[PDB]
Amino acid sequence: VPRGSHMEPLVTHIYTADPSAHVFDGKVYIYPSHDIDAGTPENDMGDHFDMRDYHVLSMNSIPGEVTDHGVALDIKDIPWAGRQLWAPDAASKDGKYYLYFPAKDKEDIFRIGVAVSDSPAGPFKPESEPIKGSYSIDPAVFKDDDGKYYMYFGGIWGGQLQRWTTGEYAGHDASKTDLEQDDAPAIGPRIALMSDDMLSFAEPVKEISIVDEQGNPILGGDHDRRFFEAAWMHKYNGTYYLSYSTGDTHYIVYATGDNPYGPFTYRGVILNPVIGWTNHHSIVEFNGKWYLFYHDSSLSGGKTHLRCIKVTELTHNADGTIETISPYIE
Ligand SMILES: O[C@@H]1[C@@H](O)[C@H](O[C@@H]2CO[C@@H](O)[C@H](O)[C@H]2O)OC[C@H]1O
Ligand SMILES: OC[C@@H]1O[C@H](O)[C@H](O)[C@H]1O
Ligand code: NA
Ligand code: NA
Repeated sequence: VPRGSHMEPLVTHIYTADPSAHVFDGKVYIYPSHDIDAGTPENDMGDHFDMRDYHVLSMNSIPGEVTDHGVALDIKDIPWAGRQLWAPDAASKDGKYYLYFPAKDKEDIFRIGVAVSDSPAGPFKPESEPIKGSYSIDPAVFKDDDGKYYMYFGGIWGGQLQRWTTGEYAGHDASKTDLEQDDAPAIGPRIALMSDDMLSFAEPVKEISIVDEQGNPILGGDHDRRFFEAAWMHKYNGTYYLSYSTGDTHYIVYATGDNPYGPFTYRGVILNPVIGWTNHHSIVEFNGKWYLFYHDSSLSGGKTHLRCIKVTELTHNADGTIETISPYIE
Protein backbone atom coordinates (compact mmCIF):
# COMPACT_ATOMS: atom_id res chain seq x y z
CA VAL A 1 0.00 0.00 0.00
CA PRO A 2 1.25 3.57 -0.70
CA ARG A 3 2.80 5.50 2.23
CA GLY A 4 4.17 9.01 2.95
CA SER A 5 1.15 11.30 2.37
CA HIS A 6 0.39 12.79 5.84
CA MET A 7 3.55 12.34 7.93
CA GLU A 8 2.55 8.75 8.85
CA PRO A 9 5.22 6.09 9.50
CA LEU A 10 6.71 4.88 6.20
CA VAL A 11 7.03 1.32 7.52
CA THR A 12 5.54 -0.39 10.57
CA HIS A 13 6.71 -4.03 10.32
CA ILE A 14 10.13 -3.05 11.74
CA TYR A 15 11.31 -0.02 13.72
CA THR A 16 13.46 2.33 11.62
CA ALA A 17 15.57 5.37 12.45
CA ASP A 18 18.13 7.78 11.11
CA PRO A 19 16.94 7.97 7.49
CA SER A 20 19.59 8.82 4.90
CA ALA A 21 17.82 9.21 1.54
CA HIS A 22 19.33 9.16 -1.96
CA VAL A 23 18.07 9.06 -5.50
CA PHE A 24 19.68 6.08 -7.33
CA ASP A 25 18.31 4.56 -10.59
CA GLY A 26 15.31 6.92 -10.50
CA LYS A 27 14.11 5.60 -7.13
CA VAL A 28 14.45 6.90 -3.56
CA TYR A 29 16.74 4.58 -1.55
CA ILE A 30 16.72 5.06 2.21
CA TYR A 31 19.53 3.84 4.46
CA PRO A 32 18.17 3.83 8.04
CA SER A 33 19.12 2.16 11.32
CA HIS A 34 17.06 -0.90 12.20
CA ASP A 35 15.90 -0.40 15.77
CA ILE A 36 15.21 -3.41 18.01
CA ASP A 37 13.90 -3.74 21.53
CA ALA A 38 17.20 -5.03 22.89
CA GLY A 39 16.30 -4.11 26.49
CA THR A 40 19.88 -2.97 27.17
CA PRO A 41 20.67 -0.44 29.90
CA GLU A 42 19.53 3.12 29.12
CA ASN A 43 22.12 5.88 29.66
CA ASP A 44 23.72 9.04 28.26
CA MET A 45 26.27 6.96 26.28
CA GLY A 46 23.38 5.44 24.28
CA ASP A 47 23.82 1.76 25.28
CA HIS A 48 20.05 1.37 24.73
CA PHE A 49 20.65 1.76 20.98
CA ASP A 50 21.86 -1.79 20.35
CA MET A 51 21.12 -2.33 16.66
CA ARG A 52 22.63 -5.28 14.81
CA ASP A 53 21.80 -4.98 11.10
CA TYR A 54 20.66 -2.71 8.29
CA HIS A 55 17.71 -3.02 5.91
CA VAL A 56 17.66 -0.84 2.77
CA LEU A 57 14.26 0.69 1.90
CA SER A 58 13.12 2.04 -1.46
CA MET A 59 10.27 4.07 -2.95
CA ASN A 60 9.40 4.62 -6.62
CA SER A 61 7.27 7.67 -5.72
CA ILE A 62 6.39 9.82 -2.71
CA PRO A 63 3.83 8.91 -1.57
CA GLY A 64 4.45 5.31 -2.56
CA GLU A 65 4.83 1.66 -1.68
CA VAL A 66 7.95 1.13 0.47
CA THR A 67 10.05 -1.95 -0.34
CA ASP A 68 12.14 -3.56 2.41
CA HIS A 69 15.06 -5.29 0.68
CA GLY A 70 15.89 -7.59 3.64
CA VAL A 71 19.13 -7.62 5.60
CA ALA A 72 21.78 -5.65 3.69
CA LEU A 73 24.50 -6.02 6.32
CA ASP A 74 24.67 -7.93 9.59
CA ILE A 75 27.07 -7.02 12.41
CA LYS A 76 28.08 -10.70 12.81
CA ASP A 77 29.70 -10.47 9.34
CA ILE A 78 31.68 -7.26 9.99
CA PRO A 79 35.08 -8.62 11.15
CA TRP A 80 36.20 -5.53 13.10
CA ALA A 81 32.90 -4.60 14.79
CA GLY A 82 31.90 -5.54 18.34
CA ARG A 83 28.53 -3.81 18.75
CA GLN A 84 26.11 -1.05 17.82
CA LEU A 85 25.33 -0.46 14.14
CA TRP A 86 24.32 3.20 14.22
CA ALA A 87 23.17 5.67 11.51
CA PRO A 88 24.50 4.62 8.05
CA ASP A 89 24.84 6.34 4.65
CA ALA A 90 25.43 5.26 1.04
CA ALA A 91 27.12 6.52 -2.10
CA SER A 92 27.27 5.50 -5.74
CA LYS A 93 30.38 5.69 -7.92
CA ASP A 94 31.21 4.03 -11.27
CA GLY A 95 28.56 1.30 -10.90
CA LYS A 96 29.47 0.33 -7.33
CA TYR A 97 27.49 1.13 -4.20
CA TYR A 98 29.16 1.89 -0.86
CA LEU A 99 27.49 1.63 2.56
CA TYR A 100 29.23 3.69 5.25
CA PHE A 101 28.45 2.77 8.81
CA PRO A 102 29.49 3.60 12.40
CA ALA A 103 30.08 0.74 14.84
CA LYS A 104 32.08 0.09 18.00
CA ASP A 105 35.27 -1.85 17.43
CA LYS A 106 36.42 -4.49 19.92
CA GLU A 107 37.96 -1.83 22.22
CA ASP A 108 34.53 -0.11 22.37
CA ILE A 109 35.69 2.81 20.18
CA PHE A 110 33.31 4.02 17.41
CA ARG A 111 34.85 3.83 13.94
CA ILE A 112 33.38 4.13 10.46
CA GLY A 113 33.56 1.28 7.96
CA VAL A 114 32.49 0.70 4.40
CA ALA A 115 30.74 -2.20 2.71
CA VAL A 116 30.47 -2.69 -1.07
CA SER A 117 27.73 -3.84 -3.48
CA ASP A 118 26.81 -3.83 -7.15
CA SER A 119 23.23 -2.74 -6.24
CA PRO A 120 21.81 0.25 -4.30
CA ALA A 121 19.62 -2.32 -2.50
CA GLY A 122 22.60 -4.38 -1.30
CA PRO A 123 23.47 -6.70 0.19
CA PHE A 124 26.94 -5.27 0.97
CA LYS A 125 30.29 -6.94 1.70
CA PRO A 126 32.11 -5.15 4.55
CA GLU A 127 35.81 -4.33 4.35
CA SER A 128 37.72 -6.24 7.05
CA GLU A 129 38.93 -3.09 8.88
CA PRO A 130 37.31 0.33 9.38
CA ILE A 131 38.39 3.37 7.40
CA LYS A 132 41.87 4.44 8.51
CA GLY A 133 41.70 7.75 10.38
CA SER A 134 37.93 7.50 10.98
CA TYR A 135 36.26 7.79 14.38
CA SER A 136 32.94 8.67 16.00
CA ILE A 137 29.58 8.24 14.25
CA ASP A 138 27.02 9.45 11.70
CA PRO A 139 28.75 9.51 8.29
CA ALA A 140 27.17 11.52 5.49
CA VAL A 141 28.90 10.93 2.18
CA PHE A 142 28.14 13.83 -0.15
CA LYS A 143 28.80 13.89 -3.90
CA ASP A 144 29.53 17.44 -5.02
CA ASP A 145 28.66 18.69 -8.56
CA ASP A 146 32.34 18.46 -9.60
CA GLY A 147 32.33 14.70 -8.85
CA LYS A 148 34.29 14.95 -5.57
CA TYR A 149 32.90 12.95 -2.66
CA TYR A 150 33.25 14.06 0.96
CA MET A 151 32.49 12.31 4.22
CA TYR A 152 30.99 14.48 6.92
CA PHE A 153 30.95 12.80 10.33
CA GLY A 154 30.86 12.96 14.09
CA GLY A 155 28.72 12.88 17.22
CA ILE A 156 29.40 14.09 20.77
CA TRP A 157 28.46 12.45 24.09
CA GLY A 158 27.90 8.76 23.23
CA GLY A 159 29.32 9.30 19.75
CA GLN A 160 32.76 9.97 21.33
CA LEU A 161 33.82 12.88 19.09
CA GLN A 162 34.95 14.84 22.17
CA ARG A 163 37.56 12.06 22.82
CA TRP A 164 39.36 12.64 19.48
CA THR A 165 41.02 16.08 19.69
CA THR A 166 44.63 14.73 19.24
CA GLY A 167 43.94 12.22 16.45
CA GLU A 168 44.06 9.42 19.07
CA TYR A 169 41.31 8.19 21.38
CA ALA A 170 41.49 9.90 24.77
CA GLY A 171 40.20 6.76 26.59
CA HIS A 172 37.02 5.45 28.25
CA ASP A 173 37.55 7.70 31.29
CA ALA A 174 37.72 10.87 29.12
CA SER A 175 34.86 13.39 28.68
CA LYS A 176 31.37 11.87 28.40
CA THR A 177 29.98 15.06 26.80
CA ASP A 178 32.07 17.78 25.10
CA LEU A 179 35.17 19.95 25.77
CA GLU A 180 33.67 21.12 29.10
CA GLN A 181 34.57 24.71 28.23
CA ASP A 182 31.36 26.48 27.39
CA ASP A 183 33.03 29.78 26.51
CA ALA A 184 35.30 28.14 23.91
CA PRO A 185 34.06 27.38 20.39
CA ALA A 186 31.88 24.25 20.29
CA ILE A 187 33.24 21.06 18.79
CA GLY A 188 32.69 21.00 15.03
CA PRO A 189 31.79 18.06 12.80
CA ARG A 190 34.50 16.44 10.67
CA ILE A 191 35.07 16.27 6.92
CA ALA A 192 37.40 14.41 4.59
CA LEU A 193 37.62 14.13 0.85
CA MET A 194 37.19 10.49 -0.13
CA SER A 195 39.76 8.50 -2.07
CA ASP A 196 39.06 7.65 -5.71
CA ASP A 197 38.22 4.04 -4.74
CA MET A 198 35.83 5.20 -1.95
CA LEU A 199 37.47 3.02 0.75
CA SER A 200 39.66 5.63 2.46
CA PHE A 201 40.18 9.32 3.13
CA ALA A 202 42.25 11.32 0.60
CA GLU A 203 43.48 13.93 3.14
CA PRO A 204 43.92 14.47 6.85
CA VAL A 205 40.52 14.87 8.52
CA LYS A 206 39.42 18.53 8.93
CA GLU A 207 37.10 20.14 11.48
CA ILE A 208 34.29 22.38 10.28
CA SER A 209 33.83 25.86 11.79
CA ILE A 210 30.25 26.93 12.46
CA VAL A 211 29.67 30.62 13.21
CA ASP A 212 26.78 32.90 14.04
CA GLU A 213 25.44 35.68 11.82
CA GLN A 214 28.10 38.07 13.25
CA GLY A 215 30.91 35.62 12.28
CA ASN A 216 31.62 34.55 15.89
CA PRO A 217 32.10 30.85 16.65
CA ILE A 218 29.10 29.01 18.04
CA LEU A 219 30.14 28.33 21.63
CA GLY A 220 30.13 25.12 23.62
CA GLY A 221 27.47 26.49 26.00
CA ASP A 222 25.08 27.34 23.15
CA HIS A 223 23.24 24.00 23.14
CA ASP A 224 20.36 25.38 21.03
CA ARG A 225 22.70 25.88 18.04
CA ARG A 226 25.91 23.86 18.51
CA PHE A 227 26.67 20.60 16.69
CA PHE A 228 25.68 17.35 18.42
CA GLU A 229 25.30 14.65 15.75
CA ALA A 230 23.62 13.72 12.42
CA ALA A 231 25.53 15.91 9.96
CA TRP A 232 24.00 16.18 6.47
CA MET A 233 25.14 18.13 3.40
CA HIS A 234 23.02 19.25 0.46
CA LYS A 235 23.26 22.02 -2.12
CA TYR A 236 20.69 24.55 -3.27
CA ASN A 237 21.36 27.43 -5.67
CA GLY A 238 25.13 26.89 -5.44
CA THR A 239 25.11 27.24 -1.63
CA TYR A 240 26.24 24.43 0.71
CA TYR A 241 23.82 23.53 3.54
CA LEU A 242 25.25 21.82 6.60
CA SER A 243 22.36 20.55 8.66
CA TYR A 244 22.56 18.64 11.94
CA SER A 245 20.98 17.64 15.21
CA THR A 246 21.60 19.68 18.40
CA GLY A 247 20.98 16.63 20.62
CA ASP A 248 19.92 17.63 24.11
CA THR A 249 17.96 20.57 22.65
CA HIS A 250 16.32 18.29 20.03
CA TYR A 251 16.48 20.51 16.92
CA ILE A 252 17.55 19.91 13.39
CA VAL A 253 19.23 23.16 12.40
CA TYR A 254 21.12 24.40 9.35
CA ALA A 255 24.05 26.61 8.45
CA THR A 256 25.18 27.82 5.02
CA GLY A 257 28.58 28.18 3.32
CA ASP A 258 30.24 28.55 -0.07
CA ASN A 259 32.32 25.36 -0.20
CA PRO A 260 32.36 21.84 1.33
CA TYR A 261 34.69 22.76 4.22
CA GLY A 262 32.86 25.88 5.39
CA PRO A 263 32.89 27.86 7.53
CA PHE A 264 29.09 27.61 7.80
CA THR A 265 26.91 30.43 9.17
CA TYR A 266 24.05 29.28 11.42
CA ARG A 267 20.69 30.24 9.82
CA GLY A 268 17.87 28.56 11.73
CA VAL A 269 15.77 25.51 12.50
CA ILE A 270 14.83 22.85 9.91
CA LEU A 271 12.82 20.59 12.23
CA ASN A 272 11.47 21.21 15.69
CA PRO A 273 11.61 18.51 18.38
CA VAL A 274 9.86 15.19 17.79
CA ILE A 275 8.41 12.47 19.99
CA GLY A 276 11.41 10.75 21.56
CA TRP A 277 14.85 12.11 22.45
CA THR A 278 16.70 11.75 19.15
CA ASN A 279 16.16 13.79 16.00
CA HIS A 280 17.84 12.62 12.79
CA HIS A 281 17.08 13.60 9.23
CA SER A 282 18.10 13.87 5.61
CA ILE A 283 17.21 16.29 2.83
CA VAL A 284 16.85 15.07 -0.76
CA GLU A 285 15.51 16.31 -4.11
CA PHE A 286 13.28 13.87 -6.02
CA ASN A 287 11.31 14.70 -9.17
CA GLY A 288 12.02 18.39 -8.55
CA LYS A 289 10.61 18.49 -5.01
CA TRP A 290 12.66 18.66 -1.83
CA TYR A 291 11.90 16.22 0.99
CA LEU A 292 12.86 16.04 4.67
CA PHE A 293 13.14 12.44 5.87
CA TYR A 294 13.14 12.19 9.67
CA HIS A 295 12.08 9.92 12.53
CA ASP A 296 10.16 9.84 15.76
CA SER A 297 9.08 7.45 18.54
CA SER A 298 5.33 7.64 17.71
CA LEU A 299 4.85 4.03 16.58
CA SER A 300 6.35 2.59 19.79
CA GLY A 301 4.26 4.90 22.01
CA GLY A 302 7.23 7.10 22.88
CA LYS A 303 10.21 4.74 23.36
CA THR A 304 13.37 6.67 22.47
CA HIS A 305 15.10 3.57 21.05
CA LEU A 306 12.15 2.25 18.96
CA ARG A 307 11.64 4.74 16.17
CA CYS A 308 9.87 5.02 12.81
CA ILE A 309 10.91 7.03 9.77
CA LYS A 310 8.63 9.68 8.24
CA VAL A 311 8.82 12.15 5.34
CA THR A 312 7.49 15.59 4.55
CA GLU A 313 7.99 18.25 1.88
CA LEU A 314 10.70 20.85 2.56
CA THR A 315 10.48 24.43 1.25
CA HIS A 316 13.50 26.53 0.30
CA ASN A 317 12.90 30.21 -0.37
CA ALA A 318 14.75 31.73 -3.33
CA ASP A 319 16.96 33.67 -0.90
CA GLY A 320 18.26 30.32 0.39
CA THR A 321 16.37 30.29 3.70
CA ILE A 322 14.36 27.16 4.56
CA GLU A 323 10.91 27.19 6.18
CA THR A 324 10.95 25.56 9.62
CA ILE A 325 8.94 22.32 9.93
CA SER A 326 7.05 21.61 13.15
CA PRO A 327 6.29 17.89 13.08
CA TYR A 328 2.76 17.73 14.60
CA ILE A 329 0.93 20.82 13.37
CA GLU A 330 -1.01 19.89 10.20
O1 LIG B 1 25.44 9.35 21.41
C1 LIG B 1 24.12 9.79 21.68
C2 LIG B 1 23.80 9.64 23.17
O2 LIG B 1 24.66 10.46 23.98
C3 LIG B 1 22.36 10.06 23.42
O3 LIG B 1 22.04 9.84 24.81
C4 LIG B 1 20.89 10.55 25.27
C5 LIG B 1 21.33 11.62 26.27
O4 LIG B 1 20.20 12.13 26.98
C6 LIG B 1 19.39 11.12 27.59
O5 LIG B 1 18.28 11.70 28.29
C7 LIG B 1 18.80 10.20 26.56
O6 LIG B 1 17.95 9.24 27.20
C8 LIG B 1 19.90 9.50 25.81
O7 LIG B 1 19.35 8.76 24.72
O8 LIG B 1 21.45 9.29 22.61
C9 LIG B 1 21.65 9.48 21.22
C10 LIG B 1 23.07 9.03 20.87
O9 LIG B 1 23.30 9.21 19.48
O1 LIG C 1 20.22 6.01 16.40
C1 LIG C 1 21.52 5.80 16.92
C2 LIG C 1 22.18 7.15 17.00
O2 LIG C 1 21.35 8.07 17.74
C3 LIG C 1 21.20 9.24 16.98
O3 LIG C 1 19.94 9.20 16.28
C4 LIG C 1 22.42 9.19 16.06
O4 LIG C 1 22.34 10.11 15.00
C5 LIG C 1 22.46 7.75 15.63
O5 LIG C 1 23.71 7.28 15.04
NA1 NA D 1 23.14 12.14 8.28
NA1 NA E 1 12.94 29.39 10.62
